[PDB]
Amino acid sequence: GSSGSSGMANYYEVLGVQASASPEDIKKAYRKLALRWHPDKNPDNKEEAEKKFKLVSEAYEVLSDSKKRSLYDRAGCDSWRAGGGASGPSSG
Repeated sequence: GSSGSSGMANYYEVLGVQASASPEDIKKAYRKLALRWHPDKNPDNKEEAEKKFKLVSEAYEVLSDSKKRSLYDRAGCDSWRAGGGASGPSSG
């Protein structure tokens, strides 16, 4: 028994594209990816592939969308901790 996992996986990485990528590239890439990381296509390891299948699909949407993509981007590398840049607290 053990607690669930957070993930710590970069959507862009999973798919294999850049942030400045087009909304068409990600789509075409995903589709093909799904089959590539497909469990049925991989006899040796079925489960291992399955997981990837869900990821390639999950991210595909996260980016495909404008809100999800922007939200994920604005966040940055780390998601748990946002405030991690140039220290300079100022109010007015």
